[PDB]
Amino acid sequence: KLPPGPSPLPVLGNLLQMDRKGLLRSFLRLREKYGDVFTVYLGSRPVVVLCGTDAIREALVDQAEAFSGRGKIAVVDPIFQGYGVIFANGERWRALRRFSLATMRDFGKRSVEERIQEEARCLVEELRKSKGALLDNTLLFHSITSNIICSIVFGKRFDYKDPVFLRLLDLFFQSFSLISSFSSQVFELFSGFLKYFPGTHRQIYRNLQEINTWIGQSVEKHRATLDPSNPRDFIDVYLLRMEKDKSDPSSEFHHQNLILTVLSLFFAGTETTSTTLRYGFLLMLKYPHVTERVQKEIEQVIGSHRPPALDDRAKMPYTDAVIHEIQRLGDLIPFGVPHTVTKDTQFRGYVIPKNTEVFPVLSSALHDPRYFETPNTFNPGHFLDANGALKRNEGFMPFSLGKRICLGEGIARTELFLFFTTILQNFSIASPVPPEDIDLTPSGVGNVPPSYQIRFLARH
Ligand code: HEM
Ligand SMILES: OC[C@H]1O[C@H](O[C@H]2[C@H](O)[C@@H](O)[C@H](OCCCCCC3CCCCC3)O[C@@H]2CO)[C@H](O)[C@@H](O)[C@@H]1O
Ligand SMILES: OC[C@H]1O[C@H](O[C@H]2[C@H](O)[C@@H](O)[C@H](OCCCCCC3CCCCC3)O[C@@H]2CO)[C@H](O)[C@@H](O)[C@@H]1O
Repeated sequence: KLPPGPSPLPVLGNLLQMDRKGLLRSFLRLREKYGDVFTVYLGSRPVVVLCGTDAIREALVDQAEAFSGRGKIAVVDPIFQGYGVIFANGERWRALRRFSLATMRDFGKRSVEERIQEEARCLVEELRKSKGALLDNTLLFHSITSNIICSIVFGKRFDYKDPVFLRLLDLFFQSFSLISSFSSQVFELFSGFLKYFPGTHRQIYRNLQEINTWIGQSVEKHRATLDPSNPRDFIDVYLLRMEKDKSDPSSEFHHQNLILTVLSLFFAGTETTSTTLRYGFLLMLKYPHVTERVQKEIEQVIGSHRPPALDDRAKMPYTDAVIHEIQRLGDLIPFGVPHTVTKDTQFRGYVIPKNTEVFPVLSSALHDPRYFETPNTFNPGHFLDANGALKRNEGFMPFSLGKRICLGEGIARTELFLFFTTILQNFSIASPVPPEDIDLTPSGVGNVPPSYQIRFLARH
C-alpha cells in the first residue's frame, strides 16, 4: 500500500540506489524512475517523498493536519528530543506554535520592524567603517540575523565586535556546516550504529549544549530580574505563562520546552536567512543590471534621505520580485524539513502508515518549469506580470506550506527586504571576480554558496 520505489534491504535499506552526490540529488534521481511520489528506505526507515508543486500542495494544503507531523533529524534529535517548537508534535507542538506565534508578535516595546531597521542602521554604520576594503559578509550576516532573534528572546542585541558573542556565534554556525556535511547525512541513515563511534555528531552536540547553557543562564537572569507587569521579550513571557500554569503538570510550558524553544528560534531563523542574504548579494555581483535597477527603484520610491521601511515594499515591486527570485534560486532549503503523518493516511491510491516520514522536496517546486519559464536561470521575470506588478506563484514555497509553514516567514521577508534595500540604499558593490566569471554552484538540509570577497562602496 506504500508508494512505489526500489527494493529495501534490511539494515541498509535503499543505500544502493542512492547517489553519492547527496540526499537531495538522490531523491531527484529516483523521481525520474519511480515518479512524483515514491517510497525510499533509509536503513530501517521508510520515507515517502513528495516532488512537484502539486504533490506537495495536495499533502500540505489539501490534507494539512494529516501532514502536520514533524519528523526527526538524526544529528540534532539527541539535543532536541521532541521538545521545542520545531521538533514538537501533537499537543506539544500546537501549544508551542500557538504561543510563539502570538508572543514574538507582541513583546520584544519596539516593533519587529523597528528592531530590524535599527539593526540595519548599525550594519550601514559598521560597513561604512571598512572604507570599501574586500570582505566575506558571512560573519556580519550571521551577526545581524542572530542579533534579530536575540532581540526577540533576550530583549537585547550585541555589538558586531563584542568577542564573547562572536565566540559563541562562531561555534553555533560551525554546527550548520557540520549539520549539512556528508558525514551528517550518512549519520542520518545509520545513527543507531554511529552514535557510538566518534564523528561530527558529538561536535554538533557540544556546540549546541554550550549554547543551551548560555540560554540556561539568560533564563535564570531573567527570573531574577523579572517585571511581570512589563515583560521585555520572549523569555519574560514564557516565564509568566509558566507560573500561570503552576497548578497544571500535563501542561507543556516547562523549563525544557523554554530552552529548546529559544534554541530552536536561533536554529531555524539565522543561517537560512543569513545565507539567503549572502546568496542575494552574490547574485547582485553577477548581474549588476538588476542591482542598478534596484538601487534605482530605491531612488524613486524611497530617495536617499530616509531609511527603508517595510511599507516601501508594496510600492517596490521590482526589488520585491528580486528577493522572490533570490529565494527561489537559492533554494536554500531544498528538501524541506521532515514531516510525519499524524494518522494513517489516504493519498493518491496509496496508504501511508501513521507517523511515516514525509519529505517535501521544495526544490522541485522552486524549479517547476510550469511556474517558471527559466528555472535554472536567475530571472526576476518569474514574478512580474505585463504591467510590472508583483506576481503570485504556486511554485513558490520556499517557506513550505500547510500547518508547518515557516513560523518566521515574515521576519525573514521583512529582514531580507529591509537589509537589502538599506544596504543597497547606501552602498554600491564590487569584487575581484568579474561578473562573467562568478560561479554560483554550491548541499545538505541547507544549501550554501561559495565564500566570496566583496566591497561596500559608500555613496554620497
Ligand atoms: C529565509 C528565511 C527562512 C526560510 C527560507 C525558512 C524556511 C523554513 C522552512 C521551509 C521550514 C519548515 C517548513 C516545513 O515544516 O516544511 C521552517 C520552519 C520554521 N521556521 Fe523558518 N525559515 C526562515 C526563517 C525563519 C525565521 C527568521 C524564523 C523565526 C524568527 C523561523 C522560524 C521557523 C520555525 C519556528 C519553524 C518550525 C515550523 C514548525 O514546526 O511549525 N524561520 N522554516
Ligand atoms: O558491484 C558493486 C556495484 O556498486 C555500484 O553499484 C551501484 C550501487 O548501489 C552503489 O555501489 C553506488 O551507488 C552510490 C550510492 C552511494 C551512497 C552514498 C550516499 C550516502 C548518504 C546520502 C548521500 C550519498 O553505485 C551504483 C549506483 O547504483 C557500481 O555501479 C559498481 O561499482 C557495481 O555495480
Ligand atoms: O552585569 C552584566 C555583565 O554581563 C555582561 O555581558 C554578559 C552579557 O550579558 C551577555 O549579553 C553576553 O553574551 C555574549 C554571548 C551571546 C551569545 C548568543 C548566541 C546564541 C547562538 C547564535 C549566536 C548568538 O555575555 C557577557 C559576558 O559574560 C558582561 O559579561 C559583564 O561585563 C557584565 O558585568
